[PDB]
Amino acid sequence: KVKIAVDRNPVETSFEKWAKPGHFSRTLSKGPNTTTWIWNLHADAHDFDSHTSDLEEISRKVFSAHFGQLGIIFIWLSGMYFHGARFSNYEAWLSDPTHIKPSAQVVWPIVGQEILNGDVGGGFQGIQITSGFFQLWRASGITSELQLYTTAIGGLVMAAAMFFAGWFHYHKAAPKLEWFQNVESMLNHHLGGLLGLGSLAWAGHQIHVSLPVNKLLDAGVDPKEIPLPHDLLLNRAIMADLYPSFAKGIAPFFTLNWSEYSDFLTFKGGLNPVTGGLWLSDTAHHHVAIAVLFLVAGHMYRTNWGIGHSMKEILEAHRGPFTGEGHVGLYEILTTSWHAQLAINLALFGSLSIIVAHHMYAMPPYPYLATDYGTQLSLFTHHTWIGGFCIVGAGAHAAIFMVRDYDPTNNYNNLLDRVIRHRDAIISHLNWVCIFLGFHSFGLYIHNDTMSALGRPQDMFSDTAIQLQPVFAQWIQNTHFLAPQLTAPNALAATSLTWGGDLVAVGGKVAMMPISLGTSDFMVHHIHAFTIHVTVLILLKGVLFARSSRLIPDKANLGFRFPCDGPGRGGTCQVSAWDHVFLGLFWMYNSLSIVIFHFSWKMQSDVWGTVTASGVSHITGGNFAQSANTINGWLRDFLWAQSSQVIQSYGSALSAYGLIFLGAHFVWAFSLMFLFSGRGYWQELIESIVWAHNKLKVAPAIQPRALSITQGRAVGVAHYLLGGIATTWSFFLARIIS
Amino acid sequence: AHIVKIYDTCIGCTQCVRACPLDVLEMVPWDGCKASQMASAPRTEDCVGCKRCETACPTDFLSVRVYLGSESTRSMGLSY
Amino acid sequence: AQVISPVNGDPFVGMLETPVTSAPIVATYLSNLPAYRTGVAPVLRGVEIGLAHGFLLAGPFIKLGPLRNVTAEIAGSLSAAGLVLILALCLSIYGSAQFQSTPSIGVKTLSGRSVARDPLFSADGWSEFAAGFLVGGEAGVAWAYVCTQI
Amino acid sequence: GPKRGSLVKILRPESYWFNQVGKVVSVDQSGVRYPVVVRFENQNYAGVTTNNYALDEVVAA
Amino acid sequence: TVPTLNPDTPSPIFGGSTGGLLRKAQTEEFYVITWEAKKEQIFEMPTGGAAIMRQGPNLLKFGKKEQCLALTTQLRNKFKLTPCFYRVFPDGKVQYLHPADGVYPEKVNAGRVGANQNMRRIGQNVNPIKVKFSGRMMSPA
Amino acid sequence: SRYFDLQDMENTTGSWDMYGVDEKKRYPDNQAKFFTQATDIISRRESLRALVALSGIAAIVTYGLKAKDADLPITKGPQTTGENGKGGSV
Amino acid sequence: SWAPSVFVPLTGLVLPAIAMATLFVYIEK
Amino acid sequence: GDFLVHHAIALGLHTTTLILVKGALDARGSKLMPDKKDFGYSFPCDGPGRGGTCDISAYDAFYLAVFWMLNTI
Amino acid sequence: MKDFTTYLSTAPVIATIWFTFTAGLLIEINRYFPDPLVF
Ligand SMILES: CC1=C(C/C=C(\C)CCC[C@H](C)CCC[C@H](C)CCCC(C)C)C(=O)c2ccccc2C1=O
Ligand code: SF4
Ligand code: SF4
Repeated sequence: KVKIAVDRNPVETSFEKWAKPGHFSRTLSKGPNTTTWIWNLHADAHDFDSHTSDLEEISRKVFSAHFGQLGIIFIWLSGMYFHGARFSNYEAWLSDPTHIKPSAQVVWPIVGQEILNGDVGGGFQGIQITSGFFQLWRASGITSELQLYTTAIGGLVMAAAMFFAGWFHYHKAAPKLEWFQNVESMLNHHLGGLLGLGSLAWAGHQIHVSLPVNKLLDAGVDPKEIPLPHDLLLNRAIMADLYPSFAKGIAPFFTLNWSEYSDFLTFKGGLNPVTGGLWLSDTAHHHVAIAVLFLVAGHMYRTNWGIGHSMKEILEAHRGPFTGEGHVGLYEILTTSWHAQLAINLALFGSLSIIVAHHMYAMPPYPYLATDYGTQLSLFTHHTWIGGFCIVGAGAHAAIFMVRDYDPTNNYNNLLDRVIRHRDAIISHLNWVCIFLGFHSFGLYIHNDTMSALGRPQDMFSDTAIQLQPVFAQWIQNTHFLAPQLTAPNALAATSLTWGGDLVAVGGKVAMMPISLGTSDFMVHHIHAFTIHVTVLILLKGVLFARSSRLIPDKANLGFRFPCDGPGRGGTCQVSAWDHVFLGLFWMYNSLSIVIFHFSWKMQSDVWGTVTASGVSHITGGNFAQSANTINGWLRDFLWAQSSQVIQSYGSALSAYGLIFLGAHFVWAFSLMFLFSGRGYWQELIESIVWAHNKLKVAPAIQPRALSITQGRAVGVAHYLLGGIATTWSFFLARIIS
Repeated sequence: AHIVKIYDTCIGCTQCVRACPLDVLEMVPWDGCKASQMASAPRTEDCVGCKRCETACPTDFLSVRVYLGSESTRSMGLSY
Repeated sequence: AQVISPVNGDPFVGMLETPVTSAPIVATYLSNLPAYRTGVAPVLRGVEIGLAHGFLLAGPFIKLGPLRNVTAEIAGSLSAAGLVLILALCLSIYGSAQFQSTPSIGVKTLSGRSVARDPLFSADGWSEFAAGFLVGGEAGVAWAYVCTQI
Repeated sequence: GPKRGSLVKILRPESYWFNQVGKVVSVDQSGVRYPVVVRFENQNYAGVTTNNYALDEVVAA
Repeated sequence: TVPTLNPDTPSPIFGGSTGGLLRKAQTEEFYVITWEAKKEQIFEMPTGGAAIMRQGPNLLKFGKKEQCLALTTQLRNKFKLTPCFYRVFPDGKVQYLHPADGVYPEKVNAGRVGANQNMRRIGQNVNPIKVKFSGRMMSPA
Repeated sequence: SRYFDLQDMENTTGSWDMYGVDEKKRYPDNQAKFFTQATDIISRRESLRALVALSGIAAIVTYGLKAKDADLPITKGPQTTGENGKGGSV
Repeated sequence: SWAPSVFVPLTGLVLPAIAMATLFVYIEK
Repeated sequence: GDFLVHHAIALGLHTTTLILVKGALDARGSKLMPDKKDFGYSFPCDGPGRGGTCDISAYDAFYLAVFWMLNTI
Repeated sequence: MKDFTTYLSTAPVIATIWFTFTAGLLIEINRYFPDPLVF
């Protein structure tokens, strides 16, 4: 009987616990003796599982926490709109896209910062944005700032509502464990209402607002002169005139004469030649189909009527010879452990954000997106990152489940058991495959560097000398361009020009063109696949042995987060699952960093540039295929040559990127102090300094203590990532903008 | 193997025996302390040197000390 | 019935007997190979193993080498004859350290009866293998360039 | 031994509270060596607020 | 009082894991654990895996004494049982280990004289110039 | 159904020869005689460190010292006139 | 070309070959 | 430009000497570890207990001091 | 509100209500007295 279950007024709402830091744990509530206290209370702030054993209280905490998050995000979205309304060039940008640089930030005039307000066009002085909002706005049919203001105020209200919601569903009406466990209902409602009705109603916006307004703009008519989007609704005469099938109304819909809607619901593909973005008509039909798919999909699982599948039944059904009892027991786990769910969800979200980057790379869905190289590089790099992080996080929490929630006695599961029983083979094989991959990828580059140094170019791995052709990839590319003829007849052009031909260009710039694949590409992909396999090695090893190993059989009792178990057994540094996540972050950074470098060099050399007399001049003149085969080529043709614009960014609008360039190196290097050292030194240092304080009667009551080993590692990895990422960030953006 | 010693500052709170993963220490009667008992290390050939014992000691300064010494197959935590 | 089971009855031994490891076949093929045979003297095993690698090393140093674009197979010939002679140093030096007093193997069979111990591991054992790896290797190398060349 | 609750300086050099002040909790009247049980306001590294000391390793000041 | 006899009794249910024995058990010293489990209830394999206990006498096979004292403390704390455990050698000999004198080491038992027990404060150690020209260390004086 | 026996000291730990079948010689009468006699003088281990090392150096010092363009591009040498340096040098 | 044809490959291989050989036997035995 | 760099070098000097001198004087004993002299010049640590004792030995002090050598010169 | 004010007098809150003050002060003084290398 799936039903609404709630506790009434479980927690009073006075500031009695605000004024008591570390209320949430009996340990911290006692107060600080040492400075370590300060760290601990922030470390364990959101760690609800260690606070209480009650799954109810945890469950109430988690989403109210999520209502708070959503409030924050709305406020963030509110921000962008408002600035896009108040402090921007958008209207100027809604009249000559080609010759205005998108800007939605102004600096105040003090302290020389004025120079950051650069010559961005439309008679406006400011910071060029690379978020890609201006194109979203054109895609949504936004024409005037007023509209942006109104959207902003709405987001602020929504922020208020989400904050209210979060206080409410903890302090007045907190749902019961039973509630949260209605997985079938949750799944159905999220699939059908959220995604389904979401893309359906959106598709409503697209068919009634986006499509018409876009055609008039692409026609060239002044945006001020364009009819307002409500008058499109009440005067369909304008819609009839733009697409004829509106004359027949919703009659063709009910009568199944859908072919009459071929005016605005297309399958053409390729790019809109006047704008370098996907057809909005393709997108409208995309969302229409997707809405139906999700809507019917969201009616799979059993709720308050006999009809529908039960998750536990499907799970208990699915067993075979090699696995024994199979999926049995998994439902119960995945209805009692937030960690396990978090682990799943982070892996697939993360994977999703990376596929989003690519698919946005290959199929620019917004107007004048493709030709704003700054925006395109920013978005692909960004989304590639957040994915990166989320995937490592999936590994982290998987291990946390493995240590804190796994209990075979109470909640048995055999798939898991069988995995545990042969972990050694898995990890050893991953080890092997990784050494393989490392040698046969890096080794190729070292081989090339050596042959190139020894004067033997004919012996190199390159299109000229050695051929390592991506035959499969070329096949699939072959199949993709020929598909509109044979296997997808109703489709006019290809999904993407990076498979097909037809080089489409806007404003003298290349929007998209066929991407050639040679030996250099063979190289970098196998480097990737190496990096991913190593990251998986570290993280999987971390999760599978989180509980026990040959060295430390009782690791499970010691925790998820802990430094070591001493210098015994020869020495046991970095045994914990946390330490695996630790090292996993570095390799992830490594992998992701070569990807975006791959992306940037690839794009500037083989794709992007200007279009002259029946011909193309690329930004870096197709050096990739010949230069990216050696380490020296990256060192010189990518790093050294490209860093030019960042290193001389001084005295300009882009100088902030030079400052951040240096600052990010600083902070990166600064991490190494924490990573390379240990708190034994620091604590003795602190002993001497404390002496000095006491000598002058200026010693603190909160006894000054060096960071824990774990915190040293966390600070280390954090500053390492922030430094690295911020440096690449200042690099690309100054580079691609200039 | 590693050397493990117990000094006379021992209170005999027994945490160091109860903490050990390889059973090196034991409690013996004595005449020095309020608890009438003291810690002892008769099995140091099985000592790994992981220093849980030390971490467990309440005395100031610690009344167990582990001096990492000549290393043998057991002290190196080997199962292979 | 479970496809995968404990190791020869014992479930507390570091292994899992899959249809990959233990089966009607695999237990018959691996015993057919030179090294795993128990009853044979230590001379003939090393030759049957040693020869084989002389052909696995032979193909390689012909077509990928520096003189691949030309003395291409004379080049590839004695280079396969080399990893042979180094293995012989590796296997003679491997032997020099290990065996001081008597052999050391899992004495019994799967049936469990105390079968005679193999000379695979002994003082006079690895010598005739190290010899087999040489005479097999050096001669076995020659026949990948009496057939591809001469 | 010292009177209960008296402020006492530590003179054992290997202590975390060496040359520092503590209060006497109870001096055990027996044949024990370290009878003077002292408690301090500030903990050591090992999360301990209290220790045992001998009669020559305290000075009431 | 007498140390345990070393009989043949059946090990508890287990599909098998890779974490278990290797070459060390064959040519070095492996380890054996003994206890009387009341009912059939599941336990954590310290070398990885789920395994069901059987009623009556149960014995396990491990290659390190940590894998015993991780399990024993997991058998002693959770189920509240009491296991004995001892070594094995590859010529067929045994070394009785735990509990060595029937009593577990944490609570006091007569007839266990003190070993490696220094009878001074640690700061009353001599400086390591006064232990050169020897094979001695800093604590044993 | 008990894997715990002090008298059975080999079955206990699991030292089972996994695929070590005790079958007869499938190897031929004429051919096994060809390759016993042929590989019996090189048999001894002391003779290998005398043969393989010194005759192996005699294999490197033969095909190593034997000096023209025919086989390698260094004994070939410089076949063009010297290039001009940075500080007006030869 | 007389001297360095001999002394380079002997110092390159034949010195480390018997050094790695005779130092291995010193370690293990 | 000469002015700044010499003070950078002075930073180099004083800090490296801080590591080395501190390592020398606390080689014998500290409040965290009064009996350090019983262990000697290189040791991994003294365990994870009472806070954690990584890179506690004078050995490790010199190790840390090398990095500043390198940076300074 | 005895409780609410104790929270406002918490370390992280005071720091921020202190730094926005001594930041403004220094931005402010750099406005009406712009670009100093003396005084
Ligand atoms: C330097 C260093 C320290 C010592 C560094 C410390 C303790 C960092 C924290 C210092 C900051 C500055 C203290 C925070 C002070 C508060 C923010 C309040 C300041 C008051 C106002 C100015 C705001 C370690 O603890 C450590 C641990 C493990 C490995 C490496 C290292 C390491 O390298
Ligand atoms: S811990 Fe320190 S005190 Fe408690 S027993 Fe072991 S030694 Fe005596
Ligand atoms: S972490 Fe610091 S303490 Fe724990 S072991 Fe490694 S070094 Fe010794």
